[PDB]
Amino acid sequence: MREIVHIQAGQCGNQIGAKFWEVISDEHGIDPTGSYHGDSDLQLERINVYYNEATGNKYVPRAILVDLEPGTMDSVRSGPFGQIFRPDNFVFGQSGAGNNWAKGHYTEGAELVDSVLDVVRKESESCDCLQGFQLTHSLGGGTGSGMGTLLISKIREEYPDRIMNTFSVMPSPKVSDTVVEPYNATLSVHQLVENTDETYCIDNEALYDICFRTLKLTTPTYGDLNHLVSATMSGVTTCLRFPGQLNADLRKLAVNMVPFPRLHFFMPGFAPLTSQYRALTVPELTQQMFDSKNMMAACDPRHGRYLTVAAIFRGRMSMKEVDEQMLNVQNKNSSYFVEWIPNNVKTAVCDIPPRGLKMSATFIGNSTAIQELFKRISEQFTAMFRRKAFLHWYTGEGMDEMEFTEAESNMNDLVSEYQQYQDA
Amino acid sequence: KREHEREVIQKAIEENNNFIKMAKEKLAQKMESNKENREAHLAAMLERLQEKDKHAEEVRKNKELK
Ligand SMILES: Nc1nc2c(ncn2[C@@H]2O[C@H](COP(=O)(O)OP(=O)(O)O)[C@@H](O)[C@H]2O)c(=O)[nH]1
Ligand SMILES: [Mg+2]
Repeated sequence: MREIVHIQAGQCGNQIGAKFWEVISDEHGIDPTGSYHGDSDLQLERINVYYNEATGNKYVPRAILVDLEPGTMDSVRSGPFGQIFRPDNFVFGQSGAGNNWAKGHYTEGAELVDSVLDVVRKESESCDCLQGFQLTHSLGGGTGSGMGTLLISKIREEYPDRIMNTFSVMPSPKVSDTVVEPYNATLSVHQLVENTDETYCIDNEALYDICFRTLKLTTPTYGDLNHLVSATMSGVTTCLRFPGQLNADLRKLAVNMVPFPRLHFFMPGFAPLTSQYRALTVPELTQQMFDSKNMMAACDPRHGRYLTVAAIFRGRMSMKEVDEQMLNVQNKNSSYFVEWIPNNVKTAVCDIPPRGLKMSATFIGNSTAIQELFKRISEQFTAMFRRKAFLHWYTGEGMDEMEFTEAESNMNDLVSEYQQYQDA
Repeated sequence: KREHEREVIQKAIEENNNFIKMAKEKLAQKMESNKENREAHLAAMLERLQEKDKHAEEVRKNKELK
């Protein structure tokens, strides 16, 4: 299959999505107006995956921008590459969602969702073979969290045979906007367990830490986090946008990364962490990439076990060095890789590097350590729920404690399952 | 799931409506019981004054006999 359909929902969603479109539009030689102006053919060979070709060369990101408040989307229309987006594809309400999962999922989002699905049909029907959808959102607010998951369900109802993929930003007290974030997160984790094939877990905690204690940025802004994010998103979408050995699809990825249906929550990592005149050595990239101080989650992989791993190496380097170093990471730390999935680390190389960098390495892990993230949230949730705090904001939207109870259970279960496989 | 979603938003609409309704009732009960209470008090005051009047007529009549 070929074409992907991209969806941005909420503030955080539209911010990281706009950055992603800037970054890969640069990689593919597309100026802010939609005109190709690059050297290589490699830049246009698979451009059909993320861009719809229109009129005089113009390329338009197959993207749908969604929000319950007009702010962030105006911000987007206004800013860099602001007018590469089809103007029809801005779908927005006025009410807002008040960092409330119930509002985005049940009340306000329900109004907006049908107009979103309308734009979704228009894009999907203009595709030769739609692989599926990619959604960007946080799980801690209201629009992205609740409306996004509602969209995930709606879309699955209408395209049950396509692939659901999300970059979902997990909330962290270090970087918080509201106390209800654990609730919102636990609710959408519930949805995601059931309705996505692959969710990249972008944990704001890790982005903070890597901004603070590695990039040594004492006061990080959401832009500082989002540059880590857009770097990761370019990284993990590379082999889907560029020709090569392992021409990748969303399904094969799923098939190759998801041993068990529910355990589809991935940990991304990137080297070199930027914020670079000296390119690193393959050995460097590799070891940096597998260290925790380069994980975008928060979990330490040395605490659990890799079920599956995919590495992408971008730039001009020796494939011999790449294979040697990859096998060196495994053979050396063969304890952290399960023995019941043989040959579970795959590697790809693409010649085109990211902007600014000459050599780079991105990494995708189905590791059992993600249980830590989920556990963290579970705790925070429980604390409050145990004393039924801040629940009125949700109950007044028609919800019942039972829903929450169920969600919690599910996440708890997820953790359990993950652990089950850590001891195998 | 779609039916659940319809039920939740239905619950929200019903609960707000019940709020507005119980408010309207409570307030009407209060305003009416206040009006009954205040009127009763002024009525009894004016009636005390009327018994004062009747006793004044009684006094005048008692003297126009002496
Ligand atoms: N990394 C990152 N996280 C964000 C950004 N904006 C909000 N968040 C996180 O997302 C959550 C708030 O959700 P938000 O996207 O503002 O709400 P929405 O518009 O209702 O979906 C909190 O957990 C924030 O820490 C962003 O630009 N980048
Ligand atoms: Mg916000």
